[PDB]
Amino acid sequence: DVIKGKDFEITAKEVYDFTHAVGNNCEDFVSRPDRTMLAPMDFAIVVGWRAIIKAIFPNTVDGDLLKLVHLSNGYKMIPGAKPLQVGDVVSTTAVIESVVNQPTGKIVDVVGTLSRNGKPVMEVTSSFFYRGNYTDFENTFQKTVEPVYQMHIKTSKDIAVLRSKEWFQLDDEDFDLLNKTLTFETETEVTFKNANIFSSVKCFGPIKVELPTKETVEIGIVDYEAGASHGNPVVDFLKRNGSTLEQKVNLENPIPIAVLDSYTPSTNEPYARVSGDLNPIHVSRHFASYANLPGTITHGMFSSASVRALIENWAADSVSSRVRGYTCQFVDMVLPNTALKTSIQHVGMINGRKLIKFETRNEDDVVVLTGEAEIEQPVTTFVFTGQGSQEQGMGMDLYKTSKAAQDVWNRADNHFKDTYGFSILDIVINNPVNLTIHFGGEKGKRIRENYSAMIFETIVDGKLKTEKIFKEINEHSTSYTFRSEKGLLSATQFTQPALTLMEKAAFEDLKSKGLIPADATFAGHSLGEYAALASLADVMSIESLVEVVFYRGMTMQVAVPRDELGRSNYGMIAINPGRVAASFSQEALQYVVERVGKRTGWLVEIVNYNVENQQYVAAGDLRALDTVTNVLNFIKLQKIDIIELQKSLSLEEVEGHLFEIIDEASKKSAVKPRPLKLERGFACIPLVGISVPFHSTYLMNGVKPFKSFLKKNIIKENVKVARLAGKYIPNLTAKPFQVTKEYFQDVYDLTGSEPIKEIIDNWEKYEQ
Amino acid sequence: MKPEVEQELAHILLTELLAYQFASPVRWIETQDVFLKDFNTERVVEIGPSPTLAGMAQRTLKNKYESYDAALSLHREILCYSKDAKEIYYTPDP
Repeated sequence: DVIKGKDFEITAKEVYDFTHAVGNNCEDFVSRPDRTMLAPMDFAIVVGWRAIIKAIFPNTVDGDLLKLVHLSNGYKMIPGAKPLQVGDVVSTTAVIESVVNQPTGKIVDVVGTLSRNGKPVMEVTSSFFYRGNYTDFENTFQKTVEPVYQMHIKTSKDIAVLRSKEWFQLDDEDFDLLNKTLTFETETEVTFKNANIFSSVKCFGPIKVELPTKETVEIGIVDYEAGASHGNPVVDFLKRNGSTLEQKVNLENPIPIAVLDSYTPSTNEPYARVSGDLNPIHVSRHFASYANLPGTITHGMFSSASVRALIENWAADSVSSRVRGYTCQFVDMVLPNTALKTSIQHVGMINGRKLIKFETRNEDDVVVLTGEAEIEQPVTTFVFTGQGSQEQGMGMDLYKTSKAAQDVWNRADNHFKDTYGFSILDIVINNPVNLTIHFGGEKGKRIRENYSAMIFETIVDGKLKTEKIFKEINEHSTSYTFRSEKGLLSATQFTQPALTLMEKAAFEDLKSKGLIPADATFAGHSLGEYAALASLADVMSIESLVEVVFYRGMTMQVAVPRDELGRSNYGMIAINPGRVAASFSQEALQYVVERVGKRTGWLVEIVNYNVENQQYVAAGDLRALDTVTNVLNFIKLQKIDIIELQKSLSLEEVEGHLFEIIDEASKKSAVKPRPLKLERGFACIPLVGISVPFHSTYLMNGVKPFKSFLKKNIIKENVKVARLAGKYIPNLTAKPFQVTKEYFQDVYDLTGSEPIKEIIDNWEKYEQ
Repeated sequence: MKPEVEQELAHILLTELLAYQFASPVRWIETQDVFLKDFNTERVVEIGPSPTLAGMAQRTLKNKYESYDAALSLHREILCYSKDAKEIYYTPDP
């Protein structure tokens, strides 16, 4: 039966007394103004002790309590649960997980759930040993709650194996298991006859399938029930054929963190007062002598709490909340005034949490206290680089070593070969100047159809015209050749997918290593957004991801008219407003660029906002970029502010007085020929090798065919909302993605799309 | 809101975000603000061949978060995959 403890109300006094008693100096447990005081997770045993220990008392768990050994103590925070604070009313329960008769004596495992506001906060596992000869196998049992096991049912063989198991009892016998993820939430109740055989086994609990919405629904039950057995086949079957939702991945080599020195206190009176463990053997020489102990031994729970304070200082970087799990095996007794050395190591990861193993020895170099921790890495955000350096052989070092980078690049390369008849891996490695695609065979016809299906919209004399990308590929074509000057890796359509695959492969490497936090935020600069979404959300397969960014690069390439040599009358300048004048703010630069745009009538816009009053990127008409460059080069030389002049000097004069500067710059800018090279100005650096003004309203025409391509390659079944909602920060809105009417409205305000405007107008119909 | 409808909403929203992404300016300033202030990011891990957005975050933090960082007393690590692979993989030297 479940043991109910009393409601503990955590006070500021109790935490001070607890921390001082165990020597835990972490700032989270000290009272500061404007922040609630946390309680340590060691403080759980204070709350739980009256429930947990009450488990070893009942008549049927008969034992000499003077000869009681505390073997192990463990705390596991529940996932999501923020730590204990002062003011929190905590309720405890405790249950006997197991009570088994070993040869050497009787082991009692006790699980002690602490819960506030109804929701459970953390488990406290404790292993007690009664030493002796116990043969009362009628009273032994072992009610376990098993770890959730998962099976991806891929083949028909897997289905036929599952159906063979009489315990696998679906509610519907004719359920389609193929390409389903089953989860098994099982409890295993075992009674004993002898020490070696079970008298009665009984695994049971729901079988859940993952729906296309990630929302698991019960579709069956495990319902195994045996007599005399030597094991539980259900959990054995699930271990071999399944997976635990979380895999411990070891580092190549344990990293030593520290080797730290702790002292047990001269007396165990303080820890006895605060904890409520008034066991005489810690305090009274006479009871310690009666229990055959070498003296008044230090409470094991003190040594636990003392070492968990080091772990929390040195592995959690003095942040309490980061410590999510902490076990310690007590190996040997510690006397007071003993100097202890703790060698803390980083041994591995578990889904973005550090696995710390420690080992505490005394002056005689005897192991006294081993144990593991699990430590949340610091609050992370992944930012994914956009277009930049396209160095030949990029990601190829990682491709040679990593198995998860290999899987990304080989999936991508195979899909490019089958779909567009080139190897992206080739183009990355050996950067050819020309690449001829050939459309011979049955494969070549499919590949030629996939180039002829690629369309783009543009404005031809105020008219939306749907021309084709690859206008010279028609039904009769046998080949098509991609030209370049120095190399094709430089060309946008091969740069993009290469960079996106480098970024995906780097990530999938990390994720294989266990280094990616589950709740981590992410964002990507421009192209980096697609790499980011495939990486953190898995919204697209590699194959879809590489198609989309290929098509993006081709849509960029052709978005503008070009001459015979393939140079356009558009470009990009990097503007540092700080370097023209310290008083030249952002809304100053924005005011100069809107003015230049309206006056001269040529396109110019700010397309990147990168660093406040230090890094902006203006794209637009290659003449309007010259006018801006001369205007900023002019304003630096006269040392004349526009923010000061428009406020304290005059009203709507800056407008007319800046227009005569624009006309000065513009009449010099329009004289020189149409393929004008951009001059490195004082506060304007030309972005070399970019001739398309993307991130401007100019590309607003080319959206519709790009959208229709996306809606083929992005399936609603793939898009998990959990993995996106409040983690992904778009470039469009710059606001953590949320599925809320206010968010949709914010999107509509930037980009008047009718599939958003219908969602706005019909919001309450979707709500129910 | 049911899960099945929420999904088809997210799907629609996402495809519109991506479609228009190249038609509208990249608001990386307002994006930096969000992850640096509105989430109190301790690690900014850049993924890419060069440290440009790690560069930009360092220049943002030095210019308008010196006081905010002192007031909350939080360390901000700014790592890149290319240059600081050892600090991300936990692969130190003997």
